[PDB]
Amino acid sequence: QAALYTHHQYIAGFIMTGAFAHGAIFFIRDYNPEQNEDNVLARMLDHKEAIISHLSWASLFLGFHTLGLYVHND
Amino acid sequence: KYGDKSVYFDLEDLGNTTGQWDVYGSDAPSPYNPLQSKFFETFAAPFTKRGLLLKFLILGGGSLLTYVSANSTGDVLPIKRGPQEPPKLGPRGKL
Amino acid sequence: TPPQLDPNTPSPIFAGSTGGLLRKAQVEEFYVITWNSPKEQIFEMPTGGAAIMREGPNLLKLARKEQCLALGTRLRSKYKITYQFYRVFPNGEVQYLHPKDGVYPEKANPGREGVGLNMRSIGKNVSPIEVKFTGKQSYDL
Amino acid sequence: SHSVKIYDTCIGCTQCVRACPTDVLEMIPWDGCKAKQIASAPRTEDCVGCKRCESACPTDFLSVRVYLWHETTRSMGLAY
Amino acid sequence: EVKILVDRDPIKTSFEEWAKPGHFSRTIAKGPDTTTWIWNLHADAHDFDSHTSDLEEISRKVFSAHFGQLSIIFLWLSGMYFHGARFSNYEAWLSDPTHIGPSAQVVWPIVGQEILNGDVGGGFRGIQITSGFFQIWRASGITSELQLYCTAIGALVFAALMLFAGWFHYHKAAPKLAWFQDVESMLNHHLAGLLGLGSLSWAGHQVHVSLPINQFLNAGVDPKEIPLPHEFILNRDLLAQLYPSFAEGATPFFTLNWSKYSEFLTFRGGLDPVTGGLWLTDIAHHHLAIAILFLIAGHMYRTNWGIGHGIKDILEAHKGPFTGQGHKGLYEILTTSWHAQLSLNLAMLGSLTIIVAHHMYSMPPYPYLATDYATQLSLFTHHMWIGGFLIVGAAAHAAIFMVRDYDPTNRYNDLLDRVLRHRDAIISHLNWVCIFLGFHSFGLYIHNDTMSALGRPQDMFSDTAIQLQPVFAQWIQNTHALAPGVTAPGETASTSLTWGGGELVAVGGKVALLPIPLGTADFLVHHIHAFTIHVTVLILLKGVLFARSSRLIPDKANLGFRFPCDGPGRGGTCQVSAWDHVFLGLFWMYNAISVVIFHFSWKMQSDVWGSISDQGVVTHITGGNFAQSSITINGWLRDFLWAQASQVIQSYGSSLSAYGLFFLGAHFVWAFSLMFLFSGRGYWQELIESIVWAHNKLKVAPATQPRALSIIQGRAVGVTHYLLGGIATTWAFFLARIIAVG
Amino acid sequence: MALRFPRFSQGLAQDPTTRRIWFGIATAHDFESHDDITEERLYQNIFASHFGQLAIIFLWTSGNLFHVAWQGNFETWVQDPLHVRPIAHAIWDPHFGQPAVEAFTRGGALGPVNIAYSGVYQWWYTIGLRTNEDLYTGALFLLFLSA
Amino acid sequence: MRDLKTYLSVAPVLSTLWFGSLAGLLIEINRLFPDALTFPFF
Amino acid sequence: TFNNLPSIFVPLVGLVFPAIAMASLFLHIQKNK
Ligand code: CLA
Ligand code: CLA
Ligand code: CLA
Ligand code: CLA
Ligand code: CLA
Ligand code: CLA
Ligand SMILES: CC1=C(/C=C/C(C)=C/C=C/C(C)=C/C=C/C=C(C)/C=C/C=C(C)/C=C/C2=C(C)CCCC2(C)C)C(C)(C)CCC1
Ligand SMILES: CC1=C(/C=C/C(C)=C/C=C/C(C)=C/C=C/C=C(C)/C=C/C=C(C)/C=C/C2=C(C)CCCC2(C)C)C(C)(C)CCC1
Ligand SMILES: CC1=C(C/C=C(\C)CCC[C@H](C)CCC[C@H](C)CCCC(C)C)C(=O)c2ccccc2C1=O
Repeated sequence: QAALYTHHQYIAGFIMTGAFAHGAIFFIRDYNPEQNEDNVLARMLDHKEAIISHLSWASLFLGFHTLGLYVHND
Repeated sequence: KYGDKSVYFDLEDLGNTTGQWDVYGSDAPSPYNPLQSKFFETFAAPFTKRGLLLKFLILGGGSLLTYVSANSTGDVLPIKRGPQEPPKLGPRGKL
Repeated sequence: TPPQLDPNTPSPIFAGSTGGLLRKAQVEEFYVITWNSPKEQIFEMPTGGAAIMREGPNLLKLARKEQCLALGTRLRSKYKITYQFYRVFPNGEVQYLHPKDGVYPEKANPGREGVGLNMRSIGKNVSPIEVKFTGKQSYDL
Repeated sequence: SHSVKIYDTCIGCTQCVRACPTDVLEMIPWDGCKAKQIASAPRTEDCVGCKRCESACPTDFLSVRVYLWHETTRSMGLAY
Repeated sequence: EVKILVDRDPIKTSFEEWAKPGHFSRTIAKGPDTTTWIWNLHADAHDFDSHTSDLEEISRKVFSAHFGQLSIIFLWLSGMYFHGARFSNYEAWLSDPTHIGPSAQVVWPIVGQEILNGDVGGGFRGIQITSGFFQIWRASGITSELQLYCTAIGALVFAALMLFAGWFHYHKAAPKLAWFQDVESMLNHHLAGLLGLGSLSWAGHQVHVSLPINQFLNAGVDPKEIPLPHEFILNRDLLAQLYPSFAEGATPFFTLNWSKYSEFLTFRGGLDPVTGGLWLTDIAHHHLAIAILFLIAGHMYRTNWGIGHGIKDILEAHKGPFTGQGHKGLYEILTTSWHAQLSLNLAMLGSLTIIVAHHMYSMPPYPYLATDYATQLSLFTHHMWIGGFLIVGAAAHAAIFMVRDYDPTNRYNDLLDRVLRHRDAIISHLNWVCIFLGFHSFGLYIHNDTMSALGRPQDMFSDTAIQLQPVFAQWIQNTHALAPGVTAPGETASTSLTWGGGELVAVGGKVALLPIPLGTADFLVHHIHAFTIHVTVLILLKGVLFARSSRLIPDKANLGFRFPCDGPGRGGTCQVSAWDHVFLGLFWMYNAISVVIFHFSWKMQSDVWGSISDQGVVTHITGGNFAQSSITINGWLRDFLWAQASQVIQSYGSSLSAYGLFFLGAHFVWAFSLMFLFSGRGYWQELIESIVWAHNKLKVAPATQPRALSIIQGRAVGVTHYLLGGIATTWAFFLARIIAVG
Repeated sequence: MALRFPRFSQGLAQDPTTRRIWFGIATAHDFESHDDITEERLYQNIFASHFGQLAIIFLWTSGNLFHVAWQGNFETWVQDPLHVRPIAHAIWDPHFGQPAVEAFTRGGALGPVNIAYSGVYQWWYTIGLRTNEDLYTGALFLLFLSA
Repeated sequence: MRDLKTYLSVAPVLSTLWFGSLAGLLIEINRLFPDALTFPFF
Repeated sequence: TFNNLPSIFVPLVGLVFPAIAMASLFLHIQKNK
């Protein structure tokens, strides 16, 4: 059970990393902004700073507080 | 003129300027006895053909390796001996 | 302008280093720089060490263009002399390389043409989807 | 070898050429700027790719622009 | 001639330059356009060769900076002596220096940290220190907190004195270049006066203070009813009863009848059995003889009169069999480059620090130092790290000399030119011997791991297997065990007992340096040490030699000593600078010194440190497992890292909880460094520009524009946190283990 | 298309350095960036590559089945499953010492063996597949599917 | 004192003063109210 | 001879096939049409 859970979770993390890497490769190689003007996909790049900054808020909050509580308990 | 005083760019003698010198290549004649040389020239000629040497070395090394491993008794290497001991039970009975 | 026709001029006084022409000269192109030094003086050559260039014409054979042009910029900025280097293939055909018009490339000499030049801002390049499945890239239209 | 394409936002400051350690670039006459000159790139086959040309380009982003491409012995900075 | 050569009031003392920050340069004395301005302010803060391009102002700056450093060291010494005075169990340690942990730090009871005040012993709750300061104070015959308090006030006085001296020698009356450039006088004074009279006066202290008080303490005396040192000076009957050689006076000295002075200046080799340190009679004779030696050595160079030597006159007249025509121009580069001198001095000072570690573990000079295993481990570990760091700084400053302060036109040297010419042969053969050493040491370890894992211990490299015995070091041990009988008959016992013999100087239930054996594992790990040292030398010497030019970048001296790269061209030039080479040599110095201190701690805990029984058999800490487990990396992982790091995880609760905590946090910061070394500035600048968008959307945009760290600064932060976390992990591990077992 | 080993890319084939080898290994499956590429040929290479991957998947499963059928104690495992160790495959390592042969002999095997921590024993036993001939048949069928 | 108040106004000097005061505040609070895990004052 | 088959194939795949593949792919690496 441990080998299987570890296997499929590391495989899943890698597959997820690849999903995102291929989304990046799509945005570079295959994305045509003039074909998809103002649609639901170009609106990602319209406000990408908000997404990136609020992910940078959530991760920063989680790390600050998770590590603070873990270190408090240490 | 490459042999002038501090001239090292003779354009027609571009082997001396590029450094195409044989640092240690001696053109001195055959030092071995010619009969020993003839013996080695006749007895090693079968290995001269490269395309027939690569194939020969592959199908001879693999043959000797898969043979000497097969007929290796349980005194050279212990993997072909076996356990030679009662197998012990694992944790939790055996699991 | 006509090139300067590299002669068999002398070389600097150098005791030899491990920074010379190993095999990129035997089978590939190597380079050669010529500079007229008004006086004999010491200079840090780009292959490591320190050579003494002679008065009048000097000639130094180097392994790549960056050595030649680094030495040339140090000469033109520190000793204020006029350098010009070549490229000599192992069969001959010495190629005149550095100025290419007599005047240094920072000066806008007429005659030299516009090659590698896009008449657009840098962000008006089309996307890779436009040039996909084509031998051209997004910076060659 | 490499592909050093330049763009018309160049102002003719002659710093990309004064930084180039391989003489890839050279100023030509032009009529698109106050300085009346622009930086061509004939000797792209001599380009190592060091991007000193675009670490000295005083534009909003860049005018000279090095696109790394097929690497030859001249572009791999090889003295051997 | 060597004049005084100073000038009055070169720089006006004022807080105007305190106000404007980054005043000291052109590109920093404008204000922050970005946040890189702050980092470049601190980075170029002490780069005096960048601020002002003349050796006069540079030399004044470094002179007064050395005064500030001396003020800091005196302030730190005042702190240690004072914490030993008012916040210590020094009296209780003097009464029983075998069961009372040296403690000179007490914490404040605020958030539960009061449990760090441990039962060290002596009616005192505090932190067991490991600086060995108590051992120094017993070697000085202190025996009172009043004396520690007054020397703390004296060290504060000297800190104020050095601070005033720096202020005076920069702002009020500063020397000029004719004062620093003369070095015959500097050497003559630093030899005869600093090191000569320094050792002379320390020998005077020892002859007049340390020897009598330590003989009293060894005989058994409560430190309260012990006579003071000035009573030994004044009351001649007292010191004469201690040593009757004093009864005759200095007519033994001035009539050269020194044979009767052999009651207190003995050559008694070996360790003091009563206390485990060296013989303080031997140490007093040592410092006296060293004083005579350096005093006659400091009269070698010509300063102002006719007699002496010129260092120029020596170096320019030193012909020999191998490139002796050179050595001309070295007086020029060393008297016109502070970076050359800094490199050379850092190399030799760090090597001396390593020599210091190696000679303090083995010839413990202070009483009750060898049996405070925390003191021995901490001292060896410390001075090893300091030596490695100082050698890596020697690299950095050799490189900075090679880039900036190197002109073949004016300041030419034949030897340095000959080294730069064949530098590729140097680095090629050093790369080869590094590969050879990596193989025939670490691959021996891997062979041992494979064979022990394949169930073939007969095929390992061990004493019970294929033996790789250190015949040469074993022969040296055999000689030095027999040296004092034939070669050095003045010594009754060997210089050390690590060689051999029936000598085991236990002071209590503790060993203190029995003879260290040398087996196959010691061969293996000594070749690992030669390996790591050679790779560090490879990286550092390579950065030094290729600081200027190479086959890749022939104009690197125009790019600087400390630049990231010359772009992705030529395949890539990412860490081509000499700064990047010292940055990598730091990692390799870390690997080297870490395996050195691992060898030290395990070898001593397995073969030396332990308890001694009433039957006469020694029980070591780990139990002699170095010859069988330290041949495999699994044994270092199991019998050393996993086994000895049990006290640092059971540390929680008892005083050592901080060492437990500083374990994990150190484990963190090391890993925190990996955020910097692995990554690059571009990703972080783009993340920062997204966050800057998030800040512009709330009118909280800063004016100091947020920029990701410089590439070189990312590498610096990375190697900094890496060394800090790894070294603090090892420090927590070492101190918790050795304070919880010995 | 090109001359040297990266036949799919004449930019790495015209690279004198060792970077040719590495980058021709790495960029081998990046069909979108190859020379003389079309969307048609890209899609067809992707389809054939998917077929190759399915073939390798069925071959790897056939190998699992064969090495549990040949070298596994699966017929003994289906009797007392929760007290008999699975066996992934045998081991013939000529570097093994005799203690390592004594140690790696598990599960009631004729020699040294590896313990199947993958769960193929439990899964195969749950879906039927009782005797070793069933696993042999499955390995034959998955070789057929690979072909 | 002129230009000393500008130095003490600088970010690190001001940060160490602010955080020394703040840390002393927290330290003395934890002396006064040690071992706190709830806010029971409402 | 079925306990002898590992002795046949483990060298033939692990020593012989790697030599074959390394030689063939080194020739393919250095070929020039
Ligand atoms: C232990 C190692 C470690 C730690 C702590 C972090 C921490 C972080 N990484 Mg990761 N990272 C690491 C290793 C690590 N990384 C490695 C090895 C890599 C591979 C290169 C990366 C690659 C990486 C990327 C690519 C990204 C991150 C991001 C982040 C941030 C995530 C948000 C978060 O949790 O912030 C909460 C804060 C922390 C966890 C910081 C811990 C320190 C404490 C809380 C601060 C106070 C300490 C103390 C009082 C200061 C005094 C000391 C001194 C002044 C004397 C955070 C700074 C992301 C990011 O920055 O965006 C937000 C991001 O995009 N990291
Ligand atoms: C209070 C008296 C005083 C005053 C007003 C000045 C004023 C001045 N000095 Mg002088 N100086 C003094 C004392 C003084 N100095 C002393 C005592 C020394 C001996 C160390 C020097 C040595 C000295 C040198 C060598 C130089 C100056 C320079 C200067 C000018 C620039 C000051 C500046 O920006 O740095 C302000 C900097 C600070 C306030 C930092 C203080 C650093 C101290 C010494 C060390 C503290 C380290 C600390 C213990 C460790 C860090 C711990 C931390 C991590 C918690 C200015 C005219 C410079 C100059 O004019 O040249 C252009 C110059 O090069 N001073
Ligand atoms: C025999 C006299 C003598 C002595 C004892 C020293 C001692 C020292 N010098 Mg040297 N020096 C001398 C002569 C002397 N010097 C001469 C003649 C010159 C000119 C050529 C120099 C030029 C010189 C430079 C350029 C530098 C030193 C430095 C140092 C210090 C190195 C740090 C150290 O080892 O700390 C050991 C610490 C101590 C022994 C504590 C010192 C306490 C006493 C009070 C000072 C030593 C006496 C001193 C010469 C002052 C005399 C009285 C004064 C009022 C005039 C050390 C204190 C370096 C340094 O640290 O900068 C400050 C440094 O940069 N000196
Ligand atoms: C006698 C000792 C000595 C002396 C006088 C110098 C002097 C100098 N060094 Mg050298 N150096 C030394 C030892 C020494 N170094 C050692 C031992 C090393 C090896 C690590 C180096 C490595 C080194 C490099 C690699 C570089 C220098 C540079 C410099 C110059 C500028 C330094 C500066 O402004 O930073 C001012 C001070 C700082 C920025 C502070 C540094 C902070 C340290 C690294 C953090 C560690 C502190 C602590 C242990 C960690 C806990 C802290 C806590 C608060 C959490 C200056 C000439 C630089 C130079 O000349 O380049 C042009 C340069 O690039 N040095
Ligand atoms: C464990 C991690 C690790 C390992 C193994 C290496 C290995 C090496 N480093 Mg690196 N390095 C590392 C981490 C590591 N490094 C890190 C983290 C840094 C951070 C800065 C560096 C920085 C660095 C620099 C800056 C330098 C090195 C150098 C070296 C080499 C010196 C030793 C050598 O060649 O001897 C022989 C090889 C070894 C000891 C490596 C282990 C191999 C073992 C012995 C067994 C081999 C088995 C055999 C070949 C069978 C293979 C299997 C078969 C199927 C083919 C070697 C390639 C130096 C170098 O390349 O020049 C000499 C150098 O200058 N390293
Ligand atoms: C982020 C994670 C995190 C969290 C949530 C906590 C939470 C806590 N920690 Mg832990 N801790 C952490 C990280 C964390 N810590 C880390 C990283 C460390 C290692 C550095 C520690 C180390 C540590 C120790 C060693 C101790 C704690 C303690 C505490 C408690 C604090 C009690 C206290 O003094 O506050 C009291 C409240 C204040 C100080 C705030 C006062 C603010 C001022 C006065 C203004 C408020 C009034 C204002 C004007 C408004 C009034 C309203 C109106 C009238 C205007 C609390 C449960 C202590 C404790 O009791 O243990 C449980 C304790 O001993 N922590
Ligand atoms: C509770 C529950 C429920 C519900 C749930 C839900 C509703 C969930 C959801 C979930 C979700 C919602 C999830 C998600 C996931 C996601 C992911 C995982 C993503 C990813 C992404 C990516 C990877 C990307 C890529 C890309 C890019 C980058 C760009 C371009 C495009 C693309 C897309 C390609 C119910 C009742 C029913 C049941 C029970 C439980
Ligand atoms: C610990 C410490 C301290 C203190 C210390 C001390 C206290 C010291 C002292 C010192 C001293 C107290 C010294 C002295 C010296 C002396 C000398 C060095 C001498 C010499 C002599 C001589 C050389 C002689 C000669 C002669 C003779 C022989 C006889 C007659 C004649 C004549 C004179 C010529 C302090 C606080 C700082 C702090 C820190 C630490
Ligand atoms: C994490 C990281 C960063 C981001 C690191 C940041 C930008 C530096 C850390 C700056 C601190 C957090 C700034 C805040 C300190 C200020 C003085 C503000 C004090 C006020 C309160 C916060 C107390 C890089 O820029 C980088 C660059 C090159 C290689 C690797 C990396 C890298 O790993």
